Amino acid sequence: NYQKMVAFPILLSLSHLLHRRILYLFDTL
Amino acid sequence: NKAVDPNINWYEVARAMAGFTGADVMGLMARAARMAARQGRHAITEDDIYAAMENKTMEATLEASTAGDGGGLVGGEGVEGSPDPIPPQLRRAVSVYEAGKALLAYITPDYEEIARVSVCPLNVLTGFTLFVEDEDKNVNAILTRSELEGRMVVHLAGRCAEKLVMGEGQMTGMGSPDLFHANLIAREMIMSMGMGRRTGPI
Amino acid sequence: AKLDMITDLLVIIDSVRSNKGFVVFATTDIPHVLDPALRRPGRLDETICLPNIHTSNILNFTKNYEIFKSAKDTSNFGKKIILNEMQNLTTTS
Amino acid sequence: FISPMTPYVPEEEPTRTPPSIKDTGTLRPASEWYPQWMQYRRREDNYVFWQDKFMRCSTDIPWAEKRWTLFSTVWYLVQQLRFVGTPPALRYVAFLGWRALMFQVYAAHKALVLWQCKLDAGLARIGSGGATATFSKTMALRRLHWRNSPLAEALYALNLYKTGRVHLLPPVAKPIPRPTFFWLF
Amino acid sequence: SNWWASINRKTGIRGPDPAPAEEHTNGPARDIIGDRMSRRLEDINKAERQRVWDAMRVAAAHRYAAGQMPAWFDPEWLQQEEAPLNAMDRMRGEQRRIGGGGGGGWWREDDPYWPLRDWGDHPMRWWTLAFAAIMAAGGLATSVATGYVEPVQAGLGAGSLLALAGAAMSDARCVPGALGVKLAWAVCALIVLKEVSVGWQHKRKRRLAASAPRLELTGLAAAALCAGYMLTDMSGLGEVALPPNPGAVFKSPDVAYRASVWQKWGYGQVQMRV
Amino acid sequence: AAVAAGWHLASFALNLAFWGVEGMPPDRYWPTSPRIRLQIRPGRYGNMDGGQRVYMDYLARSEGVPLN
Amino acid sequence: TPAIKWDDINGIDEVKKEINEIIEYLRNPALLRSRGVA
Amino acid sequence: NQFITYQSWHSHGDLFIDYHPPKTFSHIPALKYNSILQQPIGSLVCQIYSGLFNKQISKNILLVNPKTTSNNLVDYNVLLIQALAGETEMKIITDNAQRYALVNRGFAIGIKLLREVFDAIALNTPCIFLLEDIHAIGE
Amino acid sequence: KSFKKKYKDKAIIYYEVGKFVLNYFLNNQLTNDITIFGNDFLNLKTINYLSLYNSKNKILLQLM
Amino acid sequence: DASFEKLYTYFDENPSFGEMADEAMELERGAEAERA
Amino acid sequence: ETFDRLRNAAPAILFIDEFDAMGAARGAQASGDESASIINELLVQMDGFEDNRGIVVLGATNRPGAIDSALIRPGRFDRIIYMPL
Amino acid sequence: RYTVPFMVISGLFWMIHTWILDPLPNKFRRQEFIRYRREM
Amino acid sequence: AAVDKAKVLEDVRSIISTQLGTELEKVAPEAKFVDLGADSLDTVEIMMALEEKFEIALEEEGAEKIATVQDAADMIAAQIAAKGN
Ligand SMILES: CCCCCCCCCCCCCCCCCC(=O)OC[C@H](CO[C@@H]1O[C@H](CO[C@H]2O[C@H](CO)[C@H](O)[C@H](O)[C@H]2O)[C@H](O)[C@H](O)[C@H]1O)OC(=O)CCCCCCCCCCCCCCCCC
Repeated sequence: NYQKMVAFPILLSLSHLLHRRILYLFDTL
Repeated sequence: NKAVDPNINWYEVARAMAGFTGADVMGLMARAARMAARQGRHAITEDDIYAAMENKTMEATLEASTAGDGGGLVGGEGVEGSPDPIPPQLRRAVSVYEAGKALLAYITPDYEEIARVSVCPLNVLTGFTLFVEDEDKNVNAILTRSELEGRMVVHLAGRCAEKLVMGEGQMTGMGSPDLFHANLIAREMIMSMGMGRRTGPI
Repeated sequence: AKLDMITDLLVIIDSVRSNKGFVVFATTDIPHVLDPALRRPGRLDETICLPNIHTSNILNFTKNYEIFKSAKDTSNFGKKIILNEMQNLTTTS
Repeated sequence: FISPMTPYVPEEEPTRTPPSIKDTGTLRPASEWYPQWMQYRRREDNYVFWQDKFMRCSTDIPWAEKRWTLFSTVWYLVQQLRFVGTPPALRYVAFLGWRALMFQVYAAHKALVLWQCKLDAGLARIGSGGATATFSKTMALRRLHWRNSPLAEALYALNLYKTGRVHLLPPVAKPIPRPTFFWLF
Repeated sequence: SNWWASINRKTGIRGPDPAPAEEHTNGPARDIIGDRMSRRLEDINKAERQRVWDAMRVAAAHRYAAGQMPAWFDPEWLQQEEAPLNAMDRMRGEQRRIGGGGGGGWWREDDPYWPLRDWGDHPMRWWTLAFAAIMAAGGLATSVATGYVEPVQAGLGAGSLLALAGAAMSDARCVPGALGVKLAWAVCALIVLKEVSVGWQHKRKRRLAASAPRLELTGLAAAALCAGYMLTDMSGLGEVALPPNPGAVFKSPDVAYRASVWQKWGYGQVQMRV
Repeated sequence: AAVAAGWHLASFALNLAFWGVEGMPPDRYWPTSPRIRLQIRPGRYGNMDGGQRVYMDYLARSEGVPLN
Repeated sequence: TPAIKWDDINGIDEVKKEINEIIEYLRNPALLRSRGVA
Repeated sequence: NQFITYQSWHSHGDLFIDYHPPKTFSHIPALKYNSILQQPIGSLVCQIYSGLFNKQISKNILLVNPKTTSNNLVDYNVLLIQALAGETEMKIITDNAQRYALVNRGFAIGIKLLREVFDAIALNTPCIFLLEDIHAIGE
Repeated sequence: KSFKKKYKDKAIIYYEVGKFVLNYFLNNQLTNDITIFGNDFLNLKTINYLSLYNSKNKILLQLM
Repeated sequence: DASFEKLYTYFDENPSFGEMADEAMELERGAEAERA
Repeated sequence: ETFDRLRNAAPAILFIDEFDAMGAARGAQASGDESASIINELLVQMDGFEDNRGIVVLGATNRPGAIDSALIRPGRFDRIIYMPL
Repeated sequence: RYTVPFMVISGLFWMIHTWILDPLPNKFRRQEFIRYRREM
Repeated sequence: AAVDKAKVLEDVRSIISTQLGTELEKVAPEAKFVDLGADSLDTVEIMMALEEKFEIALEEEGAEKIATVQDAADMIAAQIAAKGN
């Protein structure tokens, strides 16, 4: 178990945080 | 251009819209789409257009009978002088009033014909009969004694019907504007048009 | 007082339909003195009457009550646990 | 002390939003925009179609649905990817596919309910001899509207199989409240 | 039949039908404001009276356990669950209108749908007690048969917690009932987690593919109990959640609550401008 | 190479299906202007009368009109 | 910036609390927010 | 605090666009008991959240709150429009039509000012104009 | 000195008691389950509704 | 036998105002301690 | 510049006297760019963006009804104290 | 390898796609008029 | 909620006829489904079709007592009135 179960929330969070970090990198530039 | 039902007799509707400009027509189709949304349809029907005309008339009266306190005329509000479930006695009285007006406008010859009859439009504690005039018959200038007396009978018809059905003591105050309108027609016939036998032309 | 501003206010209000993207709300407390031309279609025709709110029970208690209850949970189910700690023949639990 | 006949049933706050006024409750897809019964109601009394949208999504939110938890923190990402992270065109074609699939599964459930009515008649004959051979149409609609628990279904079937009594029905199942585990969900 | 021609304006005008109907009042105020708002006001008053009574008995409990109560106080009044006024109104309404668990059992003769009657306990009480019994028995038997001590330690140790949860779920209308169903779900979820993540030590084998933590009958039963709790009843103690964010109270109408969340979340001195 | 270019084309086609602004709610955390998002205002040092003329010319060029 | 005490003012009684609101806002905010004054 | 009161998009009158007011429909429990309000307000909110309000035809809506409030103790028309804009997280530009009640030397300066305002709000879309006291100039 | 206070206090409390007794009897001792204490101060809208509609008995209830 | 009007009058004389009012009173007590 | 100095020395009680010089509207004075610019700047400095933390502006006036509908709007000068006799 | 040319292509396409295709909500003409009348 | 019972009865008759096979004439208000020869399961299918057409939940308790077309239309119209609440 847990194989694509402990990954999908973490990858979801990483994608969301990455997109917001690109937007905030534009903001700080 | 927009979405309307194709089975609409636009002539009969335009006959009901006697005395309108063109932007008035445009806005009436817009509010007819609004009434279509209220009834739950995307297409506009002639029923929706007639409901738009009724909605315009009721809105016009409501923005003359609520300007500061109002009362009674706008039922269904959830506030002080406006019970939300219009009581069975009140809706029976409104139905009797409007049925009497419609019947006595039907049996009166050479009268304005009925397009629709509605009981409590806009949750308004009165009925509404949509009357369509014949502009080509008597332009916007001609009134005859037959038309005036028939109008007096039709305007007293609702309160006479509710007096006959609900009794003399259970008559409500919704017959007061029509009673004043019949009194106004009689007053203009006697004191203004010179149709009095004893008063004469003065 | 030169009241020629009405015939320009009519054009100003009629020019909104050519525009796109925004919505105009014109508020008034006296609609009877409003110009009937201003109430013609293509102009301020659609009306949303907002009846008075100074209603002693209805739109005062209900209004204030939902306003108060919408700001916080105000749920105290767990605090009822002390109602189950009343017959312990001890000093504390 | 002031015991009012019926034992006082505490009325807890709702934990789920009440179902929408356009819902069917029968696993069938709802209508696209207008729930089609408004045409059989009067105008200016159909005001409660937007008064369902208000107080289903703005003004009468249950506070159990405003709870902040770890599961809701994770689920916000799924909903955000669905709404602002996926194009509405692909959302629309997936919505059409889900509508067609739900119509097919509703037809399957309707056929299953009719077969369960036939089984109801069979079990009501085996248990009352040959006299009672009908079936409860109210129970048929109850199966169709998913108002029955599996325990209620089994108890009713057993009841038919060994005493008959078609029109003696199990109690309607209450709605399942939203589960809460502290800060987890 | 010619009921006209006798219509007199002086002696009263009457139709042939003898009066329309009667008039129903149900109170002057309810005549004034109508229904759907009399009903809303009545429901609001009932809910507020019940909230005030619950708060009053909680505070009275806290003061009576402190010994700060007057001599006329009866703690048995704290057993009155309903508000007294709502109890009186319900008395007025009802006076002007009119396999062997849980409870009894009849088995295909009378009262056939007896398991669905509200007996006062949680539906999963006998299920969690039976699971506690079989977990303790299986753990003891496995430890005796093999010699591993994880079956008995993760056996009776979880069975005692499940038995305590089943005891606490015998009255599933209280804070002990909510705490019992939460504890039982936590124990069963921990069993499922251990089984599908770590595995059972006595089930360790030679091959890596034979070790294979998997999901056997014990994990299936614990997951089924978890789903049973979720699908029967877990709501209760919903006030315990993560603390509210400043994003919750951005549109809140309470300046005091917004400032409290502001100060608790470290902002505090940011201008409110509301 | 076709697989890598197909992945890039799939991303571009997803952006094409996004297309414009429709289907997206307005966001109070992300207004459309970075000056709204941050706190950037002109103050006493830097602003001069001629700057209105220059601002007019830049705004005309940005809107796309050849007038000044 | 310019350069009789508060208790030397006696011509007002009730609005002294409304002025005291300004005193407490300048001396201690987040107490004023606990009184509903954002 | 995402509630900001920046100047116009043109900026350097001063249209004073209000971004994301801190109001919701929970501020008005008198909205859920009004049959008239539900259809236009819900239609506007759903058009805004769908994005279609961006590309929709502009419209004028008249609001009537009868004169019974003592002084200016929170006007419910501006309260409702601010709740609409705050729930939708949308720019709201407010103005009073009294300020355009100007006639000097036979010329109406307030008409030119109102025309400039109506042409300037055309550029900050999507937004909610709130012109209060339309009876002052529309007599 | 205090007898006038007693007379005034008794008049005020009996006015309030009788008003709320009449309110309870008319609004509750006549769905319709929770006790409601209806309030006075009929406005012009309420007066217009009760005058143009309802009946003599329903006007007499407000007068009581 | 009502015997709960005593409880209602007692809790009108000596009520409990909630955690938010407790926090506000704590802030007020700290202000008076730091001022007086 | 007044509000910038105030935001520097910022717990403060700026007192403006004769508010009808700037707090009024069009009327018997030449209401052109001048009064509009000063009232626009007063509005934006009182409103926000530049956080006026610890800044109270006490405006002295004799005709509050003469104060424009721009400095009364909730969030400008909503609080009003009448000094009795 | 393919990131940079595809990023340049998408950047140019979305630069075109907020100036010609999908501009302001059909209010460009009003904006240009404002620019005509405000250069006084 | 002022349901147009005439429209409801007309559409109910149309649904009954459409499912069974009869014309709109044969489906009369006072006519019993038994007269039309719809079996028990067929009556249930007709109630399902009525639910699908009107997009409402039929009142389960009382579906065993739907005998006339008028009774079916009356229960349906009562449900259409009670849906809006
Ligand atoms: C005429 C045009 C030609 C094509 C049209 C029809 C042919 C094919 C249709 C799509 C393919 C098959 C779909 C079958 C299952 C649906 C997939 C899914 O998971 O379900 C999708 C759900 C359903 O939509 C939403 O669903 C919501 C939630 O309901 C359901 O949501 C989920 C459904 O998955 C759960 O099951 C949940 O239990 C259930 O409640 C609402 O209820 C509404 O139905 C609706 O808003 O969406 C979501 O949440 C997820 C949103 C993004 C997922 C995208 C998946 C597929 C995208 C295809 C894009 C390719 C473009 C080329 C065109 C050719 C198409 C192949």
